[PDB]
Amino acid sequence: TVLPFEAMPQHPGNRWLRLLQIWREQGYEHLHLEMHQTFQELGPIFRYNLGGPRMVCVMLPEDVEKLQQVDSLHPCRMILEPWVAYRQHRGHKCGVFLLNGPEWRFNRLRLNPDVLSPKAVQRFLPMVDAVARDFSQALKKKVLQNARGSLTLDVQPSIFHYTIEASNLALFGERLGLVGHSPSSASLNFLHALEVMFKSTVQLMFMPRSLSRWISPKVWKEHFEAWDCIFQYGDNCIQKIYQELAFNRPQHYTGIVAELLLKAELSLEAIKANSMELTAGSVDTTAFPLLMTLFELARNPDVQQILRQESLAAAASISEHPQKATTELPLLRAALKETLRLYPVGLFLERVVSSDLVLQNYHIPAGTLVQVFLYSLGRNAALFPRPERYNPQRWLDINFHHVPFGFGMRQCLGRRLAEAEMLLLLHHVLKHFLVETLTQEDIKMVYSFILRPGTSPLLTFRAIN
Amino acid sequence: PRTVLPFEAMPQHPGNRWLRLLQIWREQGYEHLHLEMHQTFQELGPIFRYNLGGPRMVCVMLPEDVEKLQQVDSLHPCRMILEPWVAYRQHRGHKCGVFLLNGPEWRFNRLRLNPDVLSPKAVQRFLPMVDAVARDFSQALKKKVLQNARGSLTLDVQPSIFHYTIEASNLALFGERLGLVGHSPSSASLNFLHALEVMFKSTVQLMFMPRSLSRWISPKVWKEHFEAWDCIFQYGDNCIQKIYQELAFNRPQHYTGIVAELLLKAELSLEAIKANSMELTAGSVDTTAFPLLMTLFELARNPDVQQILRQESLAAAASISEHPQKATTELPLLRAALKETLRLYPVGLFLERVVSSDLVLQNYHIPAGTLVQVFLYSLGRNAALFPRPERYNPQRWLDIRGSGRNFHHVPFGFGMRQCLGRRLAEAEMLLLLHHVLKHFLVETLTQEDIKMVYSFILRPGTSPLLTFRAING
Amino acid sequence: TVLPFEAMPQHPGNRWLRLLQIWREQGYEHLHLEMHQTFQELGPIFRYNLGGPRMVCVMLPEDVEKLQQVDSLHPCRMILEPWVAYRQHRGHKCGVFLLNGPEWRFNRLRLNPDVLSPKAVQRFLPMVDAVARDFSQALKKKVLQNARGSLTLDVQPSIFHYTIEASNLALFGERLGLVGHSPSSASLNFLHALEVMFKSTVQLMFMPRSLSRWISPKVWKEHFEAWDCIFQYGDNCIQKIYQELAFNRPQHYTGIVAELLLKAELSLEAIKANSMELTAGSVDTTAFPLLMTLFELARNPDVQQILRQESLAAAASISEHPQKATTELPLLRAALKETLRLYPVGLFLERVVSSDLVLQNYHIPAGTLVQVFLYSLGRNAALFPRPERYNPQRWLDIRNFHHVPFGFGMRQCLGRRLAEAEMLLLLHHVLKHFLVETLTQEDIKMVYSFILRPGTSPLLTFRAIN
Ligand code: HEC
Ligand code: HEC
Ligand code: HEC
Ligand SMILES: C[C@@H](NS(C)(=O)=O)c1cncc(N2C(=O)c3ccc(Cl)cc3C2(C)C)c1
Ligand SMILES: C[C@@H](NS(C)(=O)=O)c1cncc(N2C(=O)c3ccc(Cl)cc3C2(C)C)c1
Ligand SMILES: C[C@@H](NS(C)(=O)=O)c1cncc(N2C(=O)c3ccc(Cl)cc3C2(C)C)c1
Repeated sequence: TVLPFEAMPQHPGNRWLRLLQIWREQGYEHLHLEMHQTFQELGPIFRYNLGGPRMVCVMLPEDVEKLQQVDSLHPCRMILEPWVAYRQHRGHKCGVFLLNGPEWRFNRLRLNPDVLSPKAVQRFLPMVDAVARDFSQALKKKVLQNARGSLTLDVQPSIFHYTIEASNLALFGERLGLVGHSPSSASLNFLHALEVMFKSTVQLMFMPRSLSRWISPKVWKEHFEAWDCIFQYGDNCIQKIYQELAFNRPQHYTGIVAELLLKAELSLEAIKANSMELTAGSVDTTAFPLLMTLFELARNPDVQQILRQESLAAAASISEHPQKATTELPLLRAALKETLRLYPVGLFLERVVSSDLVLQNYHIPAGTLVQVFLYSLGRNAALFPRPERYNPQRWLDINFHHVPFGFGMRQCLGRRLAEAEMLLLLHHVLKHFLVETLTQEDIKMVYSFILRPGTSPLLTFRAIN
Repeated sequence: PRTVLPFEAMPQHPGNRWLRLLQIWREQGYEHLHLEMHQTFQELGPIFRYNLGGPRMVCVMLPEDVEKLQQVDSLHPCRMILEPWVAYRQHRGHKCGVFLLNGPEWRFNRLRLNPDVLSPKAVQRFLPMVDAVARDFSQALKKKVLQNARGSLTLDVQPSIFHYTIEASNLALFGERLGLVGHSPSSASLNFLHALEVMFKSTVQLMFMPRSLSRWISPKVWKEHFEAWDCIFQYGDNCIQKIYQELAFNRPQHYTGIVAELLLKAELSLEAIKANSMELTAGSVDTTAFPLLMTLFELARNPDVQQILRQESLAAAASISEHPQKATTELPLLRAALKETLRLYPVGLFLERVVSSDLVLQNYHIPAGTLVQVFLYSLGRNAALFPRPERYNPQRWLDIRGSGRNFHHVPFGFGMRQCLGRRLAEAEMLLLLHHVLKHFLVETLTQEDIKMVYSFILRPGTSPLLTFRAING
Repeated sequence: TVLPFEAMPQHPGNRWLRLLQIWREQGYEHLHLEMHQTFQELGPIFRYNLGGPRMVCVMLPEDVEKLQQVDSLHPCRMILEPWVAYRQHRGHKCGVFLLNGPEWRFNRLRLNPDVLSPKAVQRFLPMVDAVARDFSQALKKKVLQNARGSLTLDVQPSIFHYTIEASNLALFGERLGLVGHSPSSASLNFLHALEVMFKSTVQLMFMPRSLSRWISPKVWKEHFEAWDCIFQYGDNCIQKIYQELAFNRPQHYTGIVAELLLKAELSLEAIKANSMELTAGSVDTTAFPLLMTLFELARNPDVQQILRQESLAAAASISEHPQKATTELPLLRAALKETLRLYPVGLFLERVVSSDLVLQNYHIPAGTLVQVFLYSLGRNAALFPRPERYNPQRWLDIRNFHHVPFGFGMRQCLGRRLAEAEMLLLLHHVLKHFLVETLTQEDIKMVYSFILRPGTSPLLTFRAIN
């Protein structure tokens, strides 16, 4: 017999002590570890006391399957009040992430063919590969200047300028000149603006506008000033492509955003909104799991040689046809699944369930907030034997086990672009370099809206030839 | 004939010197000056007198009045003493350049400068150098353009155009490649450009009131002005110290710039060469730079005109490639397009002359010693002088040869005191545009008129987003 | 008959007025000229009143000779209290410069074979030559873009980025990409940190910690903040090479520091300490005599053509084998001896005498601090006929302790042969392609900021020869 909602284990804490500790610490850096500990202590399902609303936390793929069933025509997410507040203030339309209901479905169906569809990936994958090549060849040049034919560095800046370049070329069809050169003032300010926006989000996110208004008004300024820079960067991108297309409609493929603009299925204000989400949403999301793959490969050399052997065999066919990298690199794809399992940028999946459902034999009423904690999900030994072990082979021996890009209609729009940028950088890196590190210690993870590593390790890149 | 009316019979400007300075104190500038004077001409006629509470000041806007002004232009045409600029030079112990000199000292400097800066023989010598930089500008742009999928680059051209005018001028004056065209701007270049911007801003603030007033009303502006000049002179002295040392050890056979010829001739003192060299180094940046941009804008706005100029530049492309000095003669339309850009958008704004002997302008008696200002903005926008004045049409300057319109094109002034860098500016402007027209299509969605700002120079308020589409690719 | 210590003429000034003038001026820029004037007024030997300790000042090679014989198995220098204070505070070991006694000798003997030995010079010389070439070819490129086929500039920044690049490649075997490109934020901050550290040394150097701690505490902060930047730069260099070697021990030569790490004769903390002294101690030291040689050559065109003729004849053999530059450039080597004679970056040699000695017929007791002022020594009209005249040929006649800019004995400069290599090769490659010229014929004023550096940098023209 199905147990009532109230029968479920309750989180020991409270929404006020959480609020005050956030005001204090100016963040919630250990949210992932807090929830992971709660799951260890209470079970794979528990309810958070919001003093009225219903909030459930899950960590099982069987529970994600049940959630997808309830999804409905319009899967609902929680309204991200601080973000929506900026758009309302400056008079901008919302992108597909911040949209809900029919307006969301209208935007999404017009976006999927150009951003996510396999036909679209066939078109922008050769562009991504071009930037991926330029990354390794720039590195190789620097590596060969040193006597020991290797360069030791913090790869993070390079990886970020790669994700900026690769995304810009995929969206707008413009080479920014970031890969292989000194970072732009515009790029650094953009990267900093995102970092601040994400930090301030957490600060304003866990309390109503009515409270945060007077408790933290300085944070609201910080947040909006940060968005002002993100939008300044984004609008510059759109103003360029909109003028270029206005005078000449090209024959060939010149990016995702060009497609959207040419089709004119969405309004300019809708294209502007979604273009913003894609320009800013492609930077930190792709670059952090890439840094974590490079680290884990430098940590697990045995895995690195297996992936290198694969990348060297398939090297020739990928050189002739880049779009073959998706199919001819099954282990490298599996390594990325493993990086996202242990290090999810998207700590939790979120749905304000549209109808009643039953999770772990507990009644979950309609309107209930359901959060799928990916950190805990990926770290349960029952479903991932030896979960601490970085093993891509586990994804080849074996269904909702791999949900880092979400699920259903609402699943990550930039999923296939991110995978493409990640696969191709790594394929080109494995082909020429050996990634090595003395930092064998686990990198601590920090919650700043995105689950980012706290520290960047020193990585050696030894030239194979 | 009809009775010549006295000076006092002339319409008087409604405002006053005191309120004007109070406004400039408040606003920290006179950005609307051109529009203020243009409105005054609409309301009072083509001649009016400004009350300076003692001195005689007349304002004109007709070419017929410019003709009468040159008649009075003596052996030594003299202008108003630019007190703030002069003040810096006497404080730091520098000689004055032509622009700041008057009388015999001016004529002595001017006659020794004209053969190497302005003469056609000098233009034949520095033109191939300018063309070399003009080529490098387009080829650097083409490289950037071809990296993008749509084979076009959309940008604010202003920074590029400024680094072109700095590079082109430096190569023409000192025979040195600064490496600005096609590369990241220098800290020196950016600080120099900023220093000029500040100097021009502070000029407007101090030049509308006596030293007796500005010393207490705005002493902070005097500091701001001199600190700005300190940077301009630091840049300028570096240029001259280099060429002076280079020539001291080896006198070259070939042409290596304007300033090299002045130094080799030694007709002027080192302090006179230093003074004039400064005026030419700083005076060649913002001047050539703003009309060149307004041309790019107007062409992006007038595609019909652009294709006519491109067709011309493509036909003459081969002969200009063989001999760059042919660009002056073989590009008559592109030359007239520049006349049209300066007609609408004069970087000058006005021409001063503190008249040497009595004259009559618009049937009014203009006594000796009267300051006369020719407002070029108003002159160029006059519908009776230029039919459909808002229309950008280079063809209006072509079959006017022996039609009396000799005084309609006066953006570089007139007479002996006419702009010294006239022919260098025209060369930098023609050649950049010829090389740009040959490879790119200039396009813009910004069809709305750019507002002009008065900050000593008449500069655009905003810089538009311009697309440069590769014609070939 | 030998004269007592007290019989020696005494410096007119005092410990306290010195201290206060350094407090007021925030430096002792004129020290060299002060001591040089004192020698002119008092003789070639005088004593400084420290109000207890014995301090003697000398300027004759005969006195250096006598100092060498008193040099024990462990020659002593004065403990540089501010520097030692940083290492003690942050828990770092001391390098061979800051060490004394047996600990010094232990470090020294394990350093000499890889840093100073001729066998080591044969290994790092081709690396230095590679950077020296890149310097001239980068210059040539810029020179040829100008109409008069010459570039006029302040060479100082370029020369500094050369010493940084050349030293880094020699020590760690890493190309920093400084030569021929825009200076790094890291390099500029490093150069600035050194400048500050040296300035703040002079300020804290002439008074005890007991006093400097309250009379100038702000200076102690700026000194340590400066060292923090120097150590941040240095530690990155080490952390890179230590990780690189941990995964693969190379077959070929990949720098000085690599050979020390591979030998493991010294502890990692000892290698770190000495590696820091070599990384920071090779920037300013090589740069200033290099910049001064360029200056003296532009004002001595006659000398320049002699050195150029030599460098052009030997050009081919040096191209085939760079290590031949040491032997096949005797005049260029002699020009460097002349640059250091008039422009000693050292300024004064120092020894805390281990046993009694007699200098200039005066009794010098054990424990007495003896300072050899190289500026005055090199400007002595009686041993250097027409001392103000720049003449490399005076080092070739030979009739001997006249050339002591790298010190003397076991304690003689560890980076002597690396500095000479960087200096010779830059100049050889510059002489081969350019003519150095200047209108600045007037002597550059020298400044004392721990190192003897030129106060002003002159404008130097580099005319392409063909
Ligand atoms: C890092 C490379 C390095 C370079 C380059 C360098 N030095 Fe040194 N130098 C040292 C070190 C280390 C010592 C300390 C040796 C000791 O006390 O055992 C030293 C010590 C000295 C001493 C003290 C010697 C004594 O007998 O007391 C003098 C003098 C000296 N250097 C002069 C120079 C001069 C002059 C130059 C360049 C023209 C130079 N050094 C360049 C590393 C360097
Ligand atoms: C191209 C930009 C872009 C990139 C790159 C990107 N995302 Fe997304 N992502 C989005 C957008 C837009 C949405 C919102 C999808 C929606 O609301 O329909 C989204 C949503 C998501 C969601 C939530 C969807 C759901 O079912 O709730 C997850 C999880 C996610 N992304 C994970 C990732 C991960 C993991 C990466 C990188 C490894 C990543 N994203 C890279 C654009 C991007
Ligand atoms: C090479 C430097 C230089 C450049 C470039 C330059 N000028 Fe000049 N200009 C001068 C100098 C010098 C004078 C002063 C000549 C004199 O009055 O003796 C001057 C004077 C003038 C005068 C005053 C003439 C009079 O009769 O009162 C005008 C108008 C003028 N310039 C317009 C321009 C315009 C328009 C441009 C380009 C768009 C320009 N100048 C570019 C150097 C320059
Ligand atoms: C890490 C994960 N978080 S989560 C769990 O909430 O989906 C995530 C996944 N995909 C995309 C993102 N985006 C960003 O980075 C970003 C920046 C600026 C804007 Cl305007 C929009 C975005 C989005 C939300 C699209 C974020
Ligand atoms: C403003 C415009 N018209 S006007 C009629 O007012 O001179 C103009 C036209 N031609 C040349 C210039 N110069 C400058 O820009 C400049 C900068 C610094 C100095 Cl030291 C000297 C100058 C000059 C006056 C040469 C200015
Ligand atoms: C100029 C001369 N002065 S002297 C004669 O008093 O030693 C000298 C000669 N050789 C080397 C140096 N060094 C430096 O420059 C330096 C910088 C930073 C550090 Cl951590 C260590 C050093 C040393 C002392 C090695 C200084």
